[PDB]
Amino acid sequence: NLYFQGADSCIQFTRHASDVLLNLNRLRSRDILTDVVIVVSREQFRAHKTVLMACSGLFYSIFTDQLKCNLSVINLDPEINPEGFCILLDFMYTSRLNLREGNIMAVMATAMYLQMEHVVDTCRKFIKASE
Amino acid sequence: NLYFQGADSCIQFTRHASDVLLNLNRLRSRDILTDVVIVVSREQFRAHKTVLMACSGLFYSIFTDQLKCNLSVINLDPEINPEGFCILLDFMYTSRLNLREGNIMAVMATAMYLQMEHVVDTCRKFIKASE
Ligand SMILES: C[C@H]1CCOc2c(c3cc(Nc4ccnc(Cl)c4C#N)ccc3n(C)c2=O)N1
Ligand SMILES: C[C@H]1CCOc2c(c3cc(Nc4ccnc(Cl)c4C#N)ccc3n(C)c2=O)N1
Repeated sequence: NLYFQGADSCIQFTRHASDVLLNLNRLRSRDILTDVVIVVSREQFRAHKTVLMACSGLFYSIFTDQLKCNLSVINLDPEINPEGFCILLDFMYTSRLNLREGNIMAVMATAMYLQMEHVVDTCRKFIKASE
Repeated sequence: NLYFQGADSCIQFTRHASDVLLNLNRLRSRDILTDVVIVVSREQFRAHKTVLMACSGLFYSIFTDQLKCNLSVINLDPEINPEGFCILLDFMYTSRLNLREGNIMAVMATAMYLQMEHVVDTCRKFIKASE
């Protein structure tokens, strides 16, 4: 079944949020309605500002600023690892975090900078299990 | 717990898609980064084009059209009921469909026009149960 009676006595669709996210990622792959390019060192990543703000405390602060909300290019701190950013941008659009021994430190540092706390907490838990 | 091992051996976050949708609806309530106004008769509804395209075959067609993708105002067919549109716009941003005996016919006609098939199918199932 695709729906259920929610706690508030309203009909709720089980797969709706994941289907919207799937379609937003499809728009990203096809470069449709993307309104910003995130520059990390020499790498560029096209995205939708609303998705970035919905997933990151840093992007939420930047795109609510009256002056920065209109910028089409956003440059991140040059210390940010582009692969770590790519993994997190993929996570924002998919709910899947490709965490590996070789990338976990850069993904954790990038999530700290981007203010994605649950991702930071998860990284710490996986690091603690290795020690 | 907030995560699990997905079928593809990747870490997946259970609440991520619903949390992104919750934040997109918060942006809509605060009128932040909304880039279109949908006009239905005398009523106006501000929204994010990406969310509309992700939820409707009609909006997906309109906003992928090279000429219409740039429009800041979109006028719907004057026969469309504004309450039916409002209920569906709320559903797009929340996963909850406020279906009632008094609105089900207008919600079904609006979902047919907007090309939201599962909503149409659900409306038909609820109508069939009343007859
Ligand atoms: C889905 C989740 C994934 C990553 O974890 C986090 C967020 C996360 C998101 C926001 N963004 C809003 C927070 C509150 N209200 C609004 Cl309208 C918006 C937006 N847009 C701010 C701060 C956030 N923080 C600290 C996170 O740790 N997003
Ligand atoms: C979440 C769900 C809610 C309502 O049910 C429907 C959609 C629905 C969505 C689209 N939109 C895309 C369909 C395929 N690919 C992309 Cl990139 C995009 C976008 N954006 C097209 C057609 C759609 N149809 C016929 C529906 O019945 N959305």
